[PDB]
Amino acid sequence: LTPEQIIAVDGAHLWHPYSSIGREAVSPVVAVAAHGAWLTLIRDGQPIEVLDAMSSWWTAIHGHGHPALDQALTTQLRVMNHVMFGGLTHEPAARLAKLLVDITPAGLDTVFFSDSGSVSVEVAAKMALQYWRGRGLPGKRRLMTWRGGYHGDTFLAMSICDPHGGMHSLWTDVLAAQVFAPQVPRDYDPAYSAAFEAQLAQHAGELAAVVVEPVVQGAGGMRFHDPRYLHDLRDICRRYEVLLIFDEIATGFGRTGALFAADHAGVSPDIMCVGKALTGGYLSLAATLCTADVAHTISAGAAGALMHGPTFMANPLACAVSVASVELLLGQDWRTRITELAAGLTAGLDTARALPAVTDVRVCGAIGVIECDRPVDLAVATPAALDRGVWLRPFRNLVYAMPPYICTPAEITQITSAMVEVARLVG
Amino acid sequence: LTPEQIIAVDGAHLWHPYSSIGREAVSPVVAVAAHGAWLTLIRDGQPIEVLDAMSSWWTAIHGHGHPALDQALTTQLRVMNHVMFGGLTHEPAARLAKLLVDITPAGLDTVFFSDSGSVSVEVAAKMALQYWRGRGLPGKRRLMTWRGGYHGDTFLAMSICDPHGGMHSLWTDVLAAQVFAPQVPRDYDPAYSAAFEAQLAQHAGELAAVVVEPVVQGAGGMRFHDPRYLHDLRDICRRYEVLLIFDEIATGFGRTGALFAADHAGVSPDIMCVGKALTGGYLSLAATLCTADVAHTISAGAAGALMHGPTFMANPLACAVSVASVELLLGQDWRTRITELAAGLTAGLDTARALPAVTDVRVCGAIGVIECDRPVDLAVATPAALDRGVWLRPFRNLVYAMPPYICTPAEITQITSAMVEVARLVGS
Ligand SMILES: Cc1ncc(COP(=O)(O)O)c(C/N=N/c2nc3ccccc3s2)c1O
Ligand SMILES: Cc1ncc(COP(=O)(O)O)c(C/N=N/c2nc3ccccc3s2)c1O
Repeated sequence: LTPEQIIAVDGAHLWHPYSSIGREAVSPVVAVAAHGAWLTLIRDGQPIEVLDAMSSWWTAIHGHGHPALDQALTTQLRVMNHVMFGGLTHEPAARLAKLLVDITPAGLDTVFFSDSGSVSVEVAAKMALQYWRGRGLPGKRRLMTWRGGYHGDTFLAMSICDPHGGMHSLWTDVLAAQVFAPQVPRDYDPAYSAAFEAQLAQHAGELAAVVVEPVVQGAGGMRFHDPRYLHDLRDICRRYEVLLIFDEIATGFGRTGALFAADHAGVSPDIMCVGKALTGGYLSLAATLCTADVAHTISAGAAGALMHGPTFMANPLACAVSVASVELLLGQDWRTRITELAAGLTAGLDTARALPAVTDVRVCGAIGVIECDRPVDLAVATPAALDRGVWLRPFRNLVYAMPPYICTPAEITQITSAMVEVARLVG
Repeated sequence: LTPEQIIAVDGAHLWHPYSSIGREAVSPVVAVAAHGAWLTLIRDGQPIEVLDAMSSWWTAIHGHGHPALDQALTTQLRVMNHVMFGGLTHEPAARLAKLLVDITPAGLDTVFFSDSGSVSVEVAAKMALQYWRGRGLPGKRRLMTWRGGYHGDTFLAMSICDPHGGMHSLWTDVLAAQVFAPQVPRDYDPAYSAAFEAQLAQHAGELAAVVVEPVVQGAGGMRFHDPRYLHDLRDICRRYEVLLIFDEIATGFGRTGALFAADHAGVSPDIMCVGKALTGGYLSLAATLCTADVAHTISAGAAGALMHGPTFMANPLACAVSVASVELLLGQDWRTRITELAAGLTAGLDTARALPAVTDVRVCGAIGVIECDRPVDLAVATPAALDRGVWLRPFRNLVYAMPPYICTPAEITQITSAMVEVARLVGS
């Protein structure tokens, strides 16, 4: 297929994410290659190199086509593509489980693999519900969260998306009714935590768990909060016997400047979800971790088992590339790498603060955000970014980047420049 | 890691499907390699080769490590591992979409990719509900199915599982309450369809869709039903204005002796789920296809867009290997291959019919089932199967195989002999 033929087939047959069929304002751009931090895209019938400023939706932390990951994949392919995980186990699953237990917050001792982020969220909810069922308290079946959150697109995940402003707002009438605290503020305010506790207390007997994105709320608005809130959440959940679940599908593997965002507060949740950067952006994989207590209570309950098990659970290929990606990250001074990226993002975005359409500029580890005073038009932003050698995808009123960790200083500069000029055009 | 170290790590840290932690019992067996129709497993420290009689749960239709599929994957790896599908498109996704639209039942014109069977089912439900909202009928929000079914493990997918039940009871009081018709029988009885219609009719104004596995019910009991029932469902759904969803995640890609099980009935659903054998069993990928009417009705509704988009949607690696898997299937006389497999399963499993513990023996395309009168003890069945060089995994009272399409007559003879032996051991 030529780029023209791809565009034709795509228009006729392919549904894109969060899109209509036949009435999308912008057509998709054909991608033809990816290497390191760079994508080869077709523009006006000509190939162009652009920086993957978004790391392919926060996955490609080591960039594309990294020799260590390519080889981990080809080596596993030579041995064993896949086998079912029912009654069988294998080396990639064992190596990965051991890595994930060792590097996640203390006490997360068990790993349930699944195929995607939304599934790992559903598994976390199932763990929480079965846990209380195992304690003979089946009335603890609701979830609590704060506003501004997002946890995926399957029906239980949607139930904890922000109900009046989140992407699943039109569905609230068919979703499980969960408990929502107000939007968590950026600055630490003890009064916020007190109000959260007072609200949780009213519902404790019907709550299985608090589920939140720690430190960084992504799809809900790339908002940052003070890590001390997580300390309060841990304290509150412990004192009211509510399980705490951290969804680290976006925040994991160094992105926020700590290995996991929970680490900014030194907090351990009872249950944790991971995905995205887990595989280095090669293949779909996610995991849900839980404590020995949670696992044993589920296992010693009336069910005797966790009632979940996906087809390609613990796929050897996906596990193998994930092992290599985690080892690649752990084997370098990743913390200094992220500190350097953050400094680059900070310095490069500083000049946006004075732009007339810009209401905030904020950086957290390798995440850079320009918040604008109006929704950003993709028909303007997309060409403008491409004209500057950068793939950027704004959403809502936000121009943002989460670059591969391999980006050089010059590359970060180029990314921040494109973002600044996008914000300038908005205004 | 050595196989002993794998076991140690596994026992401490790994959750297995529908299992416990620390309460096994019976450790899992270490798999160290897979090639063609064979797995290499560690039994008492010894590596042994055994037949993958279940195709690693329906997936490995061309066997493991097929040269054409390995090559397709490595070719794509060198060019582009993965890009975001938000505002970007690529050759593997386009190539695969065109193939799937061409080989599926008439009228399924648009493809939404996801990463697993359960997700594709959630996407199909969302399409159905959003369709009716786009017609100003938001009360059409429930699903209807028949008993014996399985559609995955996410909370919406659980709500249409057989309650009585694949894994209900514990949950029923937290799941969406769907409408269930009685177990669809093996043999065609027009009275069953009339009763299904009457039940549906009273719920029509609150129903978005009927969702069923066509011809073969997998995890819910490895049961088969006359394809004519699907013709009736198509008709009932048409007349009462309820969408029809076929979940072909297990039945797809030739398994039942037709390219898709719907083809046995010569009927097209409004929405269709595919997965598993899609990728030749290399990687997780699934797809939900719908008609032009479904897609446009969603897209013209005030809601507008379908708010769904998995991170790895339309992953180039997974799409690349799938293209190669589908082309490899289509470029051979697959129909004769399945007919021969059905023949070998029938001939091999014949012995079982006369066994004391055996209540049914049944074959449909490349699927063979021995049903027993009591649960099959794994402690007995496993060594018996392994002694015979075959990996089998009975569940409930069922001994079954869904072998790779590449299996030779000798291999089918080996597989069925292991099954007959397991059944023989049940009733003694
Ligand atoms: C915290 C959290 N939990 C669960 C999920 C769901 O993962 P999947 O969409 O099933 O792969 C996600 C997926 N989020 N993906 C995102 N993509 C973008 C893109 C632009 C801006 C924000 C986001 S969040 C998540 O962030
Ligand atoms: C019809 C149907 N729909 C959805 C799913 C869910 O797929 P995922 O497990 O989420 O990838 C499935 C998954 N089925 N897995 C099965 N494994 C076995 C194993 C032995 C016998 C039957 C089955 S069905 C399915 O069969």
